Amino acid sequence: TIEIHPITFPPEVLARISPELSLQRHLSLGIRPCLRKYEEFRDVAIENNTLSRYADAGNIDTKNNILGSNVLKSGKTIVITSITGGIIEETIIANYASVYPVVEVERGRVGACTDEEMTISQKLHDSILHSRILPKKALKVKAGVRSFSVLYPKWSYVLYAKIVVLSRTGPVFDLCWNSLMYALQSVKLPRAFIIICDQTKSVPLMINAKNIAFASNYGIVELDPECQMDKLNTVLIADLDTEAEETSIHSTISILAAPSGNYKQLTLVGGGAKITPEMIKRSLLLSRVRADDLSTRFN
Amino acid sequence: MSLSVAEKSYLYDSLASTPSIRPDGRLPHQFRPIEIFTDFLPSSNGSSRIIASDGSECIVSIKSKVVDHHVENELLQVDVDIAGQRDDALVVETITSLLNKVLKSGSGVDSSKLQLTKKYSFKIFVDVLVISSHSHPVSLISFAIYSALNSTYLPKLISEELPTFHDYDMVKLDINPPLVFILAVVGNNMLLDPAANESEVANNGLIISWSNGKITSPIRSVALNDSNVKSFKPHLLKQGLAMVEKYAPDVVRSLEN
Amino acid sequence: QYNIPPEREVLVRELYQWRDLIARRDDESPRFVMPNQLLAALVAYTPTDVIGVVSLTNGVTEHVRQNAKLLANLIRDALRNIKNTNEEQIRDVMERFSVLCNSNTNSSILLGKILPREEHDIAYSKDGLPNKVKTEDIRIRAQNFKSALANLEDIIF
Amino acid sequence: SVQAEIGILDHVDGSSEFVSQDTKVICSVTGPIEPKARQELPTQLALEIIVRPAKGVATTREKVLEDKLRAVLTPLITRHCYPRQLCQITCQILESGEDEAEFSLRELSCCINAAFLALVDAGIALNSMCASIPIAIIKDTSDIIVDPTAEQLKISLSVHTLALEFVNGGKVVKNVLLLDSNGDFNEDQLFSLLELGEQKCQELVTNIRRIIQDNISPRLVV
Amino acid sequence: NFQFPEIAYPGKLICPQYVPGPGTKLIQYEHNGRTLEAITATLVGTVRCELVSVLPGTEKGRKTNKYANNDFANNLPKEGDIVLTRVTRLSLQRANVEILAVEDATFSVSQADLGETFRGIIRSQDVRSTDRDRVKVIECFKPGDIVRAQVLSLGDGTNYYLTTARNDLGVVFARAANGAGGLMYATDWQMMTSPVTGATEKRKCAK
Amino acid sequence: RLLGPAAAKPMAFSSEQELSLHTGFIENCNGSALVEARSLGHQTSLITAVYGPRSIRGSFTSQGTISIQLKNGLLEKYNTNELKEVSSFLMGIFNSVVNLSRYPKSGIDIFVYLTYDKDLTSQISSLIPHCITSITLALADAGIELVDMAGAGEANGTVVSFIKNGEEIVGFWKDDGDDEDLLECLDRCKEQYNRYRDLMISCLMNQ
Amino acid sequence: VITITKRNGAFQNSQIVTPGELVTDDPIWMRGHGTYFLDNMTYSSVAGTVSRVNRLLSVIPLKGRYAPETGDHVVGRIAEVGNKRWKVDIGGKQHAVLMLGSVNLPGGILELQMRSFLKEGDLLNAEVQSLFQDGSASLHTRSLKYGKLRNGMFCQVPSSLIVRAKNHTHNLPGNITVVLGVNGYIWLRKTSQMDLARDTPPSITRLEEESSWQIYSDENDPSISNNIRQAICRYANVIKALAFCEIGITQQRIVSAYEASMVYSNVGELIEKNVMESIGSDILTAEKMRG
Repeated sequence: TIEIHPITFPPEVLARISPELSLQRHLSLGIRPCLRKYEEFRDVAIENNTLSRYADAGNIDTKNNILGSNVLKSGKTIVITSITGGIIEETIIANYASVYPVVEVERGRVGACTDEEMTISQKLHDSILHSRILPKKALKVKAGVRSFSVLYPKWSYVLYAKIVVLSRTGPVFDLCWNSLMYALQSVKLPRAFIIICDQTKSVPLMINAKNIAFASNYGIVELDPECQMDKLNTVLIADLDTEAEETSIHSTISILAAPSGNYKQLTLVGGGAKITPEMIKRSLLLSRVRADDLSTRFN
Repeated sequence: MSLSVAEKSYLYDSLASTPSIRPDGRLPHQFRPIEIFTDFLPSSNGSSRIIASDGSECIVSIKSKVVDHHVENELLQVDVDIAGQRDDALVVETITSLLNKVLKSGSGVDSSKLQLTKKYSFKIFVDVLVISSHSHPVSLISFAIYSALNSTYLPKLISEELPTFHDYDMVKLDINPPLVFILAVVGNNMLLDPAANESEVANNGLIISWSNGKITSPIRSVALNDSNVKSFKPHLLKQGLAMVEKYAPDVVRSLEN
Repeated sequence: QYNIPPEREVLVRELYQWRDLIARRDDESPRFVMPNQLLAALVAYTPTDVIGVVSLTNGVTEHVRQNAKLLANLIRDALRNIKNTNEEQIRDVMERFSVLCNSNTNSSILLGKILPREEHDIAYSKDGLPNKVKTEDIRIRAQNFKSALANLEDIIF
Repeated sequence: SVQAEIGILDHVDGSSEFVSQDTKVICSVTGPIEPKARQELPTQLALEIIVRPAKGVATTREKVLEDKLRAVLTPLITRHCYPRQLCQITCQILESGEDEAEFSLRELSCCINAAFLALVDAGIALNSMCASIPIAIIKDTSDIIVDPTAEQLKISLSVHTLALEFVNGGKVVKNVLLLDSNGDFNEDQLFSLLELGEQKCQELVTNIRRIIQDNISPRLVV
Repeated sequence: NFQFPEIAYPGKLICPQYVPGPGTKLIQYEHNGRTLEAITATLVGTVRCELVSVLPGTEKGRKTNKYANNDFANNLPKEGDIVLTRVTRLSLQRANVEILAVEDATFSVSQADLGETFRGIIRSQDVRSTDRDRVKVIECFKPGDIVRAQVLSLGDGTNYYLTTARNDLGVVFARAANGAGGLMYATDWQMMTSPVTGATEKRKCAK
Repeated sequence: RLLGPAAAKPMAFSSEQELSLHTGFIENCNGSALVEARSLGHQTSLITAVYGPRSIRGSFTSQGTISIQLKNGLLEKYNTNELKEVSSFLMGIFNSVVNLSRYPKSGIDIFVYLTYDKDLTSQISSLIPHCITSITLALADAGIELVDMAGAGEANGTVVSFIKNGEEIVGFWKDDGDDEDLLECLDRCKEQYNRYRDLMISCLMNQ
Repeated sequence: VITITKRNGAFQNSQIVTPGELVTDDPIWMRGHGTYFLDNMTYSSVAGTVSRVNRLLSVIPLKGRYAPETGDHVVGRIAEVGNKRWKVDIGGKQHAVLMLGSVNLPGGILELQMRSFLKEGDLLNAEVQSLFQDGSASLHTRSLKYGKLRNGMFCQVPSSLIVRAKNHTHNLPGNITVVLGVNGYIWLRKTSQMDLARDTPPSITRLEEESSWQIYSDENDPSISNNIRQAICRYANVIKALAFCEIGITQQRIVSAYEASMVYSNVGELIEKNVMESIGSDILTAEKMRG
């Protein structure tokens, strides 16, 4: 009936003139534009207690304020998570606290905080409080009095956070969360006497290790017969990256998986393809293994 | 400023020659006539208004506050505000950070000349207001704060308790205020105090600070224009630097009068 | 106005000035003796013969008909005129270049070992263990995609 | 039982007011109208989603509230039939009905319903219908309950805000629009509430259809 | 004509006066003698002789195209170059586009969306080859279509002047209903049709 | 941006110069770098990114426009007034090194992130020679033309940047220090400029 | 040496009408500039003197800018390049427009590359052709005498200090040519080939002049005399000196103040305020009280 040859283009300009077309051509071969298969992730490399004052347990820093750090890198993205410390004087979810992050994604622009920088800062605060990581009983201060000679047996700790994402290539909501969970386990609360903090003495933070979790995003892509037919078949892509996937994929699943088959947060947006219960169970099981490898990656 | 490329090549060729012909004909060691008014703000301890030949006008006010010097680091804070420019502008914070170094408490000005009790001391607030400007005003503000500090009067101390001051008598502020000069290099000639058209076609600029009859620490070499930016021979760095050592006493003799 | 080649400017100059002299001679408007429509037609057809001016397809005026032999002789004068003008110490400065040329490792301190790390993709097995893929595995998939991209030359239904 | 009124504002194309328990949200839809330079889309319709809290200025808490509401309405509107156009969708939360600092699920559930209603009154091309409900579990009985009150949230372990999409007379569920959850849950409880949330939203659109018919029908041929 | 080292760094002298080119500049140096006009490389790469020019990147970086975003930013679309654009705005007498690539075949990806990207304008007088005075741009292009148009005069006050008055120029990639349909293919000279959806839309095809 | 409650108070506690050079590892910009210096009781670790060249819409300048910005990292947060002061000094230097006439009607944006500045015992004087060597590596990675390499050194507050094997000075910066220390401070940075100059080329030629 | 004037104690050192007062109640008058009619009575809108020329009643304000009139020889620099028109900065209340058809193009009838030979900031001289409804001036460069200025230096004087004469430009001794504009934009350049050969010394239907881009080139004259450049610097000071003493600028007063500068024999001593009041007084007293 019809026979017309199409127009060919090199793979370099295929992703520029149409990210949707370049994304469909990769899925016909079982590959992604990130040179990865369907359920393939990215390796990570972290460095805890590297930028903190307590980096060397024997030779403490003379002038430093950071309590803990974590330089996370997944693929070509770079995440730096430092944590500063404060203190406030005081006179079921209400028994827990959270963090105050300042996400600053560097994309080469100037101005106030981007809509992306302000959405990650609040989603991190909302996930820490609901997952129950920092109980309010762990923020209390056993404040003594020095006369020097300091002694130990109302004040409460205030913990800040500043995350600087570099070389962004996709949704970095999952990278900041995983980097924060690593940087949380490395901070130490300095002792305080009567209020002044101690120069060398520190106390490890009481983190609820039962409810710790890690992040992992997924995507549901709907194919098409015009790129290598009643109905069709949809595939699941793990860990979205590159401008091609983030723009075309309009159906994602980001979840926080904890050990012992527990979950802390789930977002189920089904704008693009239809999200069947098949891919719901697959994303949940694919995240439990992701949280087990991250929690047992270096520690 | 904004000129045409036709006249930019004319001023470039006339200032880079061996005679070093200046636009207005002044010698490389000469200056332009300046009017300076002092003591006109009763609500402030010191005050000065300076008017340049090209129309640049700047006002400086000086306030004082008793503060514990054992907990107050810097005792000389300079607040610069340029009309028509934002407070967070790039050209405003640079001079704000540069003047804080030429008038640093302890370096540019010794803190012993404004101490009271062994615990408390006077903090000098230098408020700068630039009404109009056509070139780099760091050299004009230095001339304004100079006449303002030398015309400043602070209350006399009466004498560990809280200090008390006299009602009528007020002591004079005996402080040696550093001076800032601007030098522009055109190819191989040095120009002391450039103009709006001289600094627009120049190759590079020099900022020298003068205090206590000598060249003090805070000096710079910022470019005066982004068009013609050229590197200079080190022999030009010491030429203009030693050139101000000969004519700056003639500036202070005419300024401290 | 009528898109006349600039090479024929010497022709329209002779006709415009002749149109003006005749208009002044008989006290007529220049368009009465020759409108702009007829002017562009005479410079395009270039009627060399006495008949080409009077038997024109668009029509002529009274002054053009009475002066048909004169105008047909002017274009012949301009045609032979527009055709008449168309025919008518290194080595002393090279050694200075070579004598001036005679005037001429820590892996990491803190973050130099984490940032310059190249891409590393991993795969999850059935039990749940990481499986790193080699840089050659992703290279096989790269050329396999570019070769299969320019091999589409037919579309069926 | 929830209350809802359509067409309450006089200077917007479409207005709505969704009331559930104690949460009250008034929405306003205006479009298609001329967009700005940075807003216009070459092919489809642009959306300007803005939500505002009851107390204080619009902080970063409401910024994630706009981004989640944006993901619910974007696939619901046929954007391609309004090229180079804009639609302003402003949600004003009169009463929170919960704790603003500790929770933010009931306001998202009311902003979704209020925005959909105002999109119907304004006459914008909608591919389907929408319904959103809040879901939480009490730590005592550990069972799933819909629209929990303010006192039931402080004792909850995990909260949920399920948004669905209904077609064919408000019966067939085309796709799950939004399911935002935060707390402590597992896979067994996920489908335990997802199945219960699908039948509670089915009676919601059935109640929404009855409301949006008692007010649009008198304005037409009547 | 090649005694110089292979690679070159910013500041390495090349050869005396030879003529300059891409990656060089006549800088007069002084070595206790008269100022000699020395051609100095100002790029990281290999030097090439024809005309002296210093091309950036290594031979592996040119074949692998490691300087993708660096190649398009350095090579601006000159006169007569044929480019690939994307329709952004449709006016009654013109069609604003956005330059996405350029060839010398091989291309170069543009800047990654946000503004500050090269844009052009296809005038109605240069849309078709026949009947250049009366055309209907609404029947020729739609927003979101990839159009292959050759540049013309460079009055680049803001946009570029393009043309499609040929057979190999026009819409090379489009979709039904401005991206809401299926991928369409160019059949006739002014008729585009999608196989699956079966719908037809009038374009300015290029085959 | 949360910042937490305003009722909280911050914590209050009562020869040889190692160098590390890197480049790339950034996909947003065209060219980047990373310099690290650990000597005596002070460490420096800053990242530089060059987002350019970007064509400016509606511009008609004869040459390029450089935009350098220093941003506070996470340790030893300087005052914002002094950050832009060094930036204006950095622009005054690179406006004579970068080939501005090659990129008309376009600007170049520089982003230097002083991530980890640490002291172990004006403090910004020691960081200036490390920022200059990080931008030159990033500008060369972005395919931008620079007239010879640019470096600097420290000599008790005095910071002097040289060029052309130290033959001509491009910039001069001095704070604190002493008096009459000029020729010795120049030669202390002249030999230090050459130490940073050839080390940048050794890192930019590796693979 | 520096001359610094100092003070201390203080911040600094016909019929006159004010805005809002009644100037006349006679309706038999023509309301002019600086005047608003109201209730059959005439009031003044500015502060100045009353002028009664014929039946035209107007008020001449004290500080008045340049009023562009038809047929004025002015000097201005290009502010911006628009669609086939260039806004030129003449110094008035608005920007004067310069249509593309008001200048001599070398190509002619044969091309939107207008910025090639005339960009922003370029200085030139022209004549006011007409005016707009809002008062904006329209310039034209349809003469060989009007062209792009070069081989000199630009200066500015108040507009109310330029006297209108026959020849707008004058040739001065020392191979210097002055260009006096009524707007206050003076151009001091070396004498060119045009200002030297013209300022000092029936079958014809006219023809069109063939002018190339030789007058639009930014390339200045290569070899300018060192003795001539020092004369231009001596002219720029005496012009700003007479403007400092509110003295009308004419060709006879420019060369008169030039001889007074030879007494000091240096081009640097003229920027002082004391020498300006003396040279300015040497002209008002030795010329107006002698002729």
